[PDB]
Amino acid sequence: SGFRKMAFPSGKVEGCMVQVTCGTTTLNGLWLDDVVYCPRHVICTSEDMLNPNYEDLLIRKSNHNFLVQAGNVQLRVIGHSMQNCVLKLKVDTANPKTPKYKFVRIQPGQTFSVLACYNGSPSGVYQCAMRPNFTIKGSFLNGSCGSVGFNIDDCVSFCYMHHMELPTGVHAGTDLEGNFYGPFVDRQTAQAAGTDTTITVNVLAWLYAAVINGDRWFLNRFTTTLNDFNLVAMKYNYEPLTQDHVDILGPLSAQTGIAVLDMCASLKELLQNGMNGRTILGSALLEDEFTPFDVVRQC
Amino acid sequence: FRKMAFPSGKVEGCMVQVTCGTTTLNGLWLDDVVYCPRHVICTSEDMLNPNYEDLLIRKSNHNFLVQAGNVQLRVIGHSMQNCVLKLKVDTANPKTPKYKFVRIQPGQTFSVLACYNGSPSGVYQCAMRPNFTIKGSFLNGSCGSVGFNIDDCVSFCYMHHMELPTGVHAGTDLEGNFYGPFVDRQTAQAAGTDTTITVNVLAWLYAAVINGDRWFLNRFTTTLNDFNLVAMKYNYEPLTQDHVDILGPLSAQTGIAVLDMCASLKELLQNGMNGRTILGSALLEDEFTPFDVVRQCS
Repeated sequence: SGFRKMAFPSGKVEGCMVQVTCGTTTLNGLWLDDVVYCPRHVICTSEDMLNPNYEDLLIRKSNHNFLVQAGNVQLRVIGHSMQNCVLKLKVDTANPKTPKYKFVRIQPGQTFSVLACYNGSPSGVYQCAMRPNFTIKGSFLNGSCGSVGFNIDDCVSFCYMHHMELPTGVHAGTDLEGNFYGPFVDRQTAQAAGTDTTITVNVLAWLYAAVINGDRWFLNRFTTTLNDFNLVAMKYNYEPLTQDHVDILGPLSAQTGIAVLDMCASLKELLQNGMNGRTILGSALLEDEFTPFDVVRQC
Repeated sequence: FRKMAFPSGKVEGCMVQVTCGTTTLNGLWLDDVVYCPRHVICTSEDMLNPNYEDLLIRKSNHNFLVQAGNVQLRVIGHSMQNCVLKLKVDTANPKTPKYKFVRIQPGQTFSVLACYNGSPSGVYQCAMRPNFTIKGSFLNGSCGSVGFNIDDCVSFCYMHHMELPTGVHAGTDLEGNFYGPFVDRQTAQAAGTDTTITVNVLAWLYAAVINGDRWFLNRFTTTLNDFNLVAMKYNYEPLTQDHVDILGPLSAQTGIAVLDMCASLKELLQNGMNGRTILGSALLEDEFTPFDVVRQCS
């Protein structure tokens, strides 16, 4: 009984966080080799944020307008450029703590750890999933912008950088090439996240993990078609299932005896009846932030 | 509002692998000592009725196999402090942080760095349950995994020893004293009835008010004695006058007295949540201490 939600160990990311200051604005940066990456809105005042002209603002800056601090060691900015929505500050010293790393763009439903930082100091770490509406439910107070998301495989894969907090409380950001996830923009305009839906393929991998661990109370004798299940799932604000999800679940339906569409019939019955005070793997709710990959490679 | 763990970088550098004969588990490498569960000197057939003090006489320095990644460490002496083995090695750990051994109390929170054969694999935040167990994720190979808080100073407070059949885990402080009535033997051991940490639930409801989620608030107040009557009916740790004092800063920031907030909680247990959520949860969280709420919010 128990499958807790673990984050990756953060040490390899900790020695890459720095502080970047421009004018009166200070946020977090990421120091890899001889480049500091950070959100480009660092060059904005609060006046500029309603309608920022980022090209106009950056042509007016010099290298000495950017103060970068790795603890007490000041770094000298030696050049700068803009890639999409991320600023890249070239510095005179390479980070001796640079891990083996990669940049990846993720899709909704994938999970990663976040190292939440304030003024270049790490303060905490948590595991989350990219929601289907391309937002993340996290705990980011003011000054966490530029905090990064990663997976570790010795090879650190950076997939996310925090830019913006949305009025509904959720957070929005880019990949490390500076491209926003979702329809969002780095302006203070009214930006509406879509409906957040449950990640169906993730609930199903978790229920497969349940039968392997020993829980079976939720199984039924029924099976369903993909089209019929998706018609019911819509009504509960669940993401529709595709044929690609079915094949990703296949080794789990091999370790167990339960066909995917059979599992889908049981999920349909949980949605309609509830839990009745019971639990599945110690949880009183249907969990959707465990991906098939994580489950397959931990059973 | 998420359950955040402390950054693990300063502890990662202290984890090593200890092998004695056929058993491999995790150790903690501080200055020139390796700390690990003393049951690493036992075979699977020695766990019935181990005589640790006679089994340790058998062994010599060369029976212990200590590994810090690729580097290999040499045991030059060994010793027992209660339930923890202390192996003296030949080289100091140059990554030793500023640290301290503390024993904590039930209801308090800390982070755990889960490890397998000396390699860190994950980190999570948990609370010591009132029955002295932790609900965690350790599989075989994670004995000697350590729990900590960060204040520049790392306070180490826990070391995993055993997994109980109900999926809960049990351990010692770094001085080898068990949390709870367990022994380091392979035998039937049961964890007591777990209770809900009421002061942590209160801290979390204060957090929900800070986030503007204020619907469970009512006009009523109760008394300490009346609340505990309802508390232990529903299996809630009794509330003490010191508990009221700890919640003081959250009572000033919000403007809602502890006994006032207690009347909310008392109504949430009897009447349920009326099919509504607090902080997106239909479930009352008890693994955020008061001081976590101050840390994460103000």
